[PDB]
Amino acid sequence: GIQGLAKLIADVAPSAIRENDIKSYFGRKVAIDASMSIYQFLITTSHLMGMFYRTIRMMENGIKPVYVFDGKPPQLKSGELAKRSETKQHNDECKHLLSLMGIPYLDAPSEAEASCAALVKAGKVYAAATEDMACLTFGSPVLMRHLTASEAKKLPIQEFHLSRILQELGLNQEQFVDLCILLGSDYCESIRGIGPKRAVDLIQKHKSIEEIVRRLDPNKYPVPENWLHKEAHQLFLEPEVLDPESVELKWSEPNEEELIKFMCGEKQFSEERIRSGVKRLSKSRQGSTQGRLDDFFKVTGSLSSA
Amino acid sequence: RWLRPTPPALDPQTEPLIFQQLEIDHYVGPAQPVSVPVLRAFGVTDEGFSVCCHIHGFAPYFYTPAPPGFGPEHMGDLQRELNLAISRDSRGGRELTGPAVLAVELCSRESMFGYHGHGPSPFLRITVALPRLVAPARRLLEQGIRVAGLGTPSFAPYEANVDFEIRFMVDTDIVGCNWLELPAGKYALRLKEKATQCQLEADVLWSDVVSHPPEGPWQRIAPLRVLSFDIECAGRKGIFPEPERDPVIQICSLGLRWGEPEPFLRLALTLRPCAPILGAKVQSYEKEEDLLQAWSTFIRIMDPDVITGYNIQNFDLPYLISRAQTLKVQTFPFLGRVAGLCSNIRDSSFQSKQTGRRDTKVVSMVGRVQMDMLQVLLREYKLRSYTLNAVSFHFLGEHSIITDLQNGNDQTRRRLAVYCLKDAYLPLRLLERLMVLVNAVEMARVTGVPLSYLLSRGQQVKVVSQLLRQAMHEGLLMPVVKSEGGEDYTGATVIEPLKGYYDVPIATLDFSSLYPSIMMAHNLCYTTLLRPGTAQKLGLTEDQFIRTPTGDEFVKTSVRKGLLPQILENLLSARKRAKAELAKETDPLRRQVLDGRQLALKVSANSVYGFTGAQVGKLPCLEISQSVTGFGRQMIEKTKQLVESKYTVENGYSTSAKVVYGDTDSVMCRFGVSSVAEAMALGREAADWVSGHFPSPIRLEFEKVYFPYLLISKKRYAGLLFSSRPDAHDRMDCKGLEAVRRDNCPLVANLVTASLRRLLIDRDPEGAVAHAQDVISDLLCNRIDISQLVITKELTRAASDYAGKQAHVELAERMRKRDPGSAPSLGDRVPYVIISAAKGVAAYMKSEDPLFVLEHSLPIDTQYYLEQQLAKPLLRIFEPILGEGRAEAVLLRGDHTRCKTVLGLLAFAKRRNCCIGCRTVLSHQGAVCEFCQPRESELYQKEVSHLNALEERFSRLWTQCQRCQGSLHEDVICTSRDCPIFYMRKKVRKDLEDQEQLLRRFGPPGPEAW
Amino acid sequence: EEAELELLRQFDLAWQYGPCTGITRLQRWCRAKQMGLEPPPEVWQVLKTHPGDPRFQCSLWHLYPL
DNA sequence: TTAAGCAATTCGTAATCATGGTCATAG
DNA sequence: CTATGACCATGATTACGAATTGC
Ligand SMILES: Cc1cn([C@H]2C[C@H](O)[C@@H](COP(=O)(O)OP(=O)(O)OP(=O)(O)O)O2)c(=O)[nH]c1=O
Ligand code: SF4
Ligand SMILES: [Zn+2]
Repeated sequence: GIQGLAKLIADVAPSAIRENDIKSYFGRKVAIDASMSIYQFLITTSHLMGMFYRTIRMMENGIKPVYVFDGKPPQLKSGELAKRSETKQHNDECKHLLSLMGIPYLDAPSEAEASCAALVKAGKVYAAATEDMACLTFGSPVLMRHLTASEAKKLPIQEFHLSRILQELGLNQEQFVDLCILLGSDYCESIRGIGPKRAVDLIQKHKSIEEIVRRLDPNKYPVPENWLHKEAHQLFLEPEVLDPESVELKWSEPNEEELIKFMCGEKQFSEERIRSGVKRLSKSRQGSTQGRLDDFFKVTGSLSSA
Repeated sequence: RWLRPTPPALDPQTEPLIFQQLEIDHYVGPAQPVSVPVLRAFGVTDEGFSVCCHIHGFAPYFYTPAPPGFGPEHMGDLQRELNLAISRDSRGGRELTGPAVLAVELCSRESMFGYHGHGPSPFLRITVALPRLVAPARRLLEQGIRVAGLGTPSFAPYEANVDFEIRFMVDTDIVGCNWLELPAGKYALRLKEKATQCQLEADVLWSDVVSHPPEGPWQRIAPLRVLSFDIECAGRKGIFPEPERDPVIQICSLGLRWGEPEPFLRLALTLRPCAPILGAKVQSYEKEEDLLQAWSTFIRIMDPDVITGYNIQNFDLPYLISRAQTLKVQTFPFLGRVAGLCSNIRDSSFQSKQTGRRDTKVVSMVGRVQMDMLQVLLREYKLRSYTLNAVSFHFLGEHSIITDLQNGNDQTRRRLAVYCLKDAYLPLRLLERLMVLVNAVEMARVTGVPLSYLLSRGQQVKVVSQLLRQAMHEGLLMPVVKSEGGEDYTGATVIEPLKGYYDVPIATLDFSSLYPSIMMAHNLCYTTLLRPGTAQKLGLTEDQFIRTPTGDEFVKTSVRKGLLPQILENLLSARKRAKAELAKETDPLRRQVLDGRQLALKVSANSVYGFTGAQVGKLPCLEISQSVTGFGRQMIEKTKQLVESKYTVENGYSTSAKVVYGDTDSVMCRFGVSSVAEAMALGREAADWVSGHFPSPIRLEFEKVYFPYLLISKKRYAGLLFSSRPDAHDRMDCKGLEAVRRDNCPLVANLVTASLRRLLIDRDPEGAVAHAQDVISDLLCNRIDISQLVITKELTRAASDYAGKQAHVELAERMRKRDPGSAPSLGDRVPYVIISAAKGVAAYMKSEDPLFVLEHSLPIDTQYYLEQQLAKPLLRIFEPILGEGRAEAVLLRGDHTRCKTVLGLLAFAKRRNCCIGCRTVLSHQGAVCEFCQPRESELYQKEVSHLNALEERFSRLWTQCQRCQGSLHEDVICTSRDCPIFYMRKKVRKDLEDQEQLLRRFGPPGPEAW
Repeated sequence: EEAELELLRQFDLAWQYGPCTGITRLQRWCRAKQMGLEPPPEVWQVLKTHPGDPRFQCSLWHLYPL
């Protein structure tokens, strides 16, 4: 994702970040990045064990998950780097443990994270859950971090509100995009010049890198080699994502046998547990609850003390 | 002052050099022979000349596997790995490495971790020019580009990235404080025009040296030169000294050659004219610039090997350096051996779970070695106060006044100089008496690390060093595994007690060197750990591998020998030799310092095992740790089953024994007989019997017989110690109890020791009750010294003490009005006492400095000390001998004695007089009441035997200060807060002041103007 | 003043008049005069042109819990 | 770039929960 | 002028962190 972003925010607009408890998310439908998720568990039954437990915990608290997979990757920086020099096995093994638990899944046209955002900004889901701030760049209004952490690591989930970020940094999404790029995008090389906090300011009185470059120009702050500061700025805007409305996710009922006969058996693992597990998942069948006033009254604005 | 002897007639084409090294050094150098890093080695001859040695031609390297492609087996791609990529996009990959002679080498070696086979594999050896280029190369070969003609596709990991001087010493087999020899015709003295200041300066190539292993005649120590010094400064009132306002007024120095029982140099440099002292030289200057210059010239000319002192690092040297910077003296900070180098102050921190965390400054001296004795005490010893007075009493037996002893006359300055010289002499006596330096030299010879690493580092560099030195002899390379982070594993078992008081003898049987012998006798190592698959599909289980209780499989010794068995066997023989030497001493303090030496070698052997389980470290293998503690648990439950099962009533013996306790290495079995001879005989039979069920060196041994015994909880017991029978008894044992911890008052620890003395030696509970009653009564009647009331606690890292409010943290962070420049820092101990107030929610609001409650006279909370400090340890100890009528017996022995208590607006007194007989306030000054007037001769008789006993206590104390001071004709000035003498000599003046005025109520016994 | 406060501080540390940190200043001046060691007639002539001030008529360390 | 391990007991502070003495007002 | 429970105030129980010692 984007480099030093979380810190930048934390350090200049903490009002857009909250440290809530996993419980407060009861009734929320969230878009997850299966790829990264599946990875997190590894770093070989883990790609599914965590894909198991965690999703149970996410269910137990009322959170309704929708795992997402990536399709045909695009032009990522280090991505096509070895190309300057010239599997899905344990991946789909998950796209199974899911529907066998009654948990949705979607094949993103490319980068899931972008798709996740795609959803979130369509009311189809609450927030996007990844570890990479990218989602924010892609225009996602709400991003939840740590929702896939171990039951142990007592880390609370970290929420981020794009519309609050944009608020403080006084800059449109696009204007925010350039910031992420100059902050350290994983799509193109940043500019050795500007610093985390520095990069902000420039963007603040130069609503684009295109204007930031022509300004500072000495050989004291040179602009990258093959700088695609453009191509990127585009992706973060109009990515490749499956239409939101295209489908309706529906959490089904877990199939104890069919699944336990494809887990503790075919993949060998303590039966007693994966049984009480499927049991618990079956219990926590729901989440949505208590409405907000927003849900019925338009927000007037803000009264500020004299 | 005195110079070294003159090097006469050394001719290099016929004569060799034989000298003993102290310090090594790295140096990046010009003047190459026609590599750039050249090595320095400083040392002394077998006579006393100083030798610098310049060593040439050595360069760092490491290893990396050759990847299986067409590249690194083809010489074109080897030299192309040496060759740089000339493209524009390789500026991140051939600049910071660039044109360096990394080179290409092919060698056949193996990796350490695991057991794959007896067969090696090709590795690449990569040299580098400079030691400060292995870090960017590591940042450019792993995450940098390795697209170079498709020879080495990313990634191949780096193996054996170690330190430069350690790699040199592992290469040539040179250890700390070693004998080094330059043969004839190999070295050139006048090839090096003199850039350092030593006498002999050689200039040798790195393959010419000969290292002598210290053993036989090569086990000596050369005559080194040791200096100690101390300084004085003149401050303001209240204000702690500051290097920009307070001059340095006296420097005092002591110097000796090592091996001679007295010093040879004794110098004192003052800043006003002074008076002569017999045994020392005295020079005087009218300005401080001359004083600092004179000290720098003396320290160049005497040229010492070692510099010691007490708190010289964190106070003395940076004060001198800052004071020389302020007064514009350019030539001061050149104290080292290299002629063109100035010194600088630099911060450093150390932290571990074994010693805690400490933050120190360091000052640079090349060639010379520093030994602050404060840091040696703080690292090895666990004491109550770490002041020079407290450790000098514990081991031997002993600011604003100084500013007017210096602004006065010259006999006052002579008194100041004698005081400063005694201060500068005490750490030498401590260094030679405690066997510090001999043990440091033996530690550096057994481990193979230099002499500066035993004051800066921990226990990892030594086990890394020994493992590398054992790894070069079979051809293995070490890997780099790093993980954050694994989980914990299960530690040691404790057996459930049968709590109480025993009066029939219990015999203790334990295993000696338990974990190193587990690691030895079941062939456990990194290099023989069998992975779960590589046994398959071979089926040979019997006598080729074994299985552990955690679950691993480990190869038998008929295939491999591990590396950790051999390192452990060397350390075990060194400790056995130290104990064999300790078995022939008669002096007690010498016996305990040889016990300290053997304790240090046992700690080293156990830290070898603790290296394996440290998941934050350099090479962890938690499988091994789990196998160790599983074997421990299995063997101790085997011991308990066997001991309780064999000696029984049906098996011809007297009584079936029953184990009362066991804690992971020991077993305390209760046999039944009450004769110590028969218990000793059966216990020795049991130890020697049970030991024959194991491999070797596993052995159980008899150790003691306790008679009687007192078991309170887990890790809390006490008893009386028998070594032989006609050696009747040795001492008590107090494991864990309130007499060995330092979190309490001296009053409580003394009461616990005296109660166990009266209760275990004389077996009289009535004297014990009367003793505890007198202690509580004298507490409530306000006749207990405030030495017995001082509590000390350690001020650790500041965030854990941010997390929850404590008493000592509150006292420390609250500064004083007098001095915001002397206050507790991180790592030290804060002393305090608890005063009485009405804020019962917080015991952190009632704490005060002992000197502040001394000078400002605040009262003491006797109820806090009665119910919170004293009462509950006593209810631990006194209950198990009796019932709960014993709680009522001591709370009733309190109750007969609790009814006897002694007692802005305080200035507006009325001072009502009172009758001495029946306490009735009344008008007039006469002592007796009108109803109690007849019984007046008896009431005068009473209380003059109290004045008589206060008079006898005044005189024994105020003349003891005269003998501790030295003089009988001049004033005492000693406000030593660690002496009971101080502030016990202050209260008897007031007791006598009060008791003398109570007897003047009665008239005078005669006239006085006749 | 400020020159009279160093004369008394110099009289208080001269060893040929006695070991005096328990008593007053004028008592030590008269003790030396009785034995007639050599008291000088200037440490008297500032203890007469003052009243009972505790920074003239007291020894140097009359604080200081020794 | 730098650091040997685990088991167990004790004490203090803030927070959680139980219970009585006043009191305030409806009968 | 007199019952009733709501309200303030003070004491008993639990939880967890810090310190220190035994293997
Ligand atoms: C003291 C100590 C013990 N232990 C472990 C290892 C030991 O094998 C086990 C026994 O503790 P100890 O009895 O204290 O030490 P020891 O048995 O090895 O040597 P000796 O009998 O001669 O005194 O406890 C450690 O791991 N680290 C330590 O610091
Ligand atoms: S008070 Fe007296 S006995 Fe105590 S240390 Fe000082 S001089 Fe010695
Ligand atoms: Zn009377």
